[PDB]
Amino acid sequence: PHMSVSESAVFAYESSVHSTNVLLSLNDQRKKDVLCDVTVLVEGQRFRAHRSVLAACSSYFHSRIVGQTDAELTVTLPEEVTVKGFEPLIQFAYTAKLILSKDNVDEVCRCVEFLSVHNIEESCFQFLKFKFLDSTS
Amino acid sequence: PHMSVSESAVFAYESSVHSTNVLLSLNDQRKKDVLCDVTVLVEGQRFRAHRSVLAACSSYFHSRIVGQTDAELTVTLPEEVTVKGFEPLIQFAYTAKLILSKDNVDEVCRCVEFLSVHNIEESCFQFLKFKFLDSTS
Repeated sequence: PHMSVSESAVFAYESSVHSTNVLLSLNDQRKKDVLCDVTVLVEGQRFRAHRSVLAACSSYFHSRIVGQTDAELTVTLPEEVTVKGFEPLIQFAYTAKLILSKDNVDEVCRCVEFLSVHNIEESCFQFLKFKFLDSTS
Repeated sequence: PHMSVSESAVFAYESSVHSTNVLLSLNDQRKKDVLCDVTVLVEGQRFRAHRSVLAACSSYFHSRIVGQTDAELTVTLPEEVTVKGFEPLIQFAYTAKLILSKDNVDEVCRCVEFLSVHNIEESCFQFLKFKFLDSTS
């Protein structure tokens, strides 16, 4: 026949992969420009995104976004923000992974500070402790 | 002085908590009705959400949402969907945790199937193998 359990019992199911799947679906939506709702303009280049996600990940975006009413909102970032710095940064927001090398560490980390991208302040602090010189005592 | 690293080296940072934080920020946005963009109507009750998230988590929502143009989109679910079933279900989508007991298991799991809420089909299959009777041989 079947199995049974105490009448008052409560079942629970916690997925360890769900939140990551959701984030990756949003990243896929972002790369395809489907179901997005905001455009971020950096040096003439357009980055599509979800204002909800951007507000959640950056205090700067949060204040620029919250009371906005435009279905087709555009947020223009000043010169302090560059395509070279912002690119890997929005990629982090949507993938949880932040990549850096000699040529972008400074700009990527200046943007992190300038936009206050939460889960990354520390990392940048650590990466900025190095100089890409090539150990040759 | 400082530390250095090979000129060609590449730094990477993977956050294990970021995707969960993002999901919880979206859930907070959903409970407060701030930065949401879609309303789901179930038996006269309104559930605010992010169409991006709903499309990502449910095939049914995905087809009802994608080509929509309404900034203020409303998706009405038929009688098969009930507040008792849907409630813990949208909560799962936004928290990764699905709770169930004797009184909602059937409706919550009928909705999961009806809406095709990805990361939950199996769980429901397992929970439906039980009867809440109270083991008293």
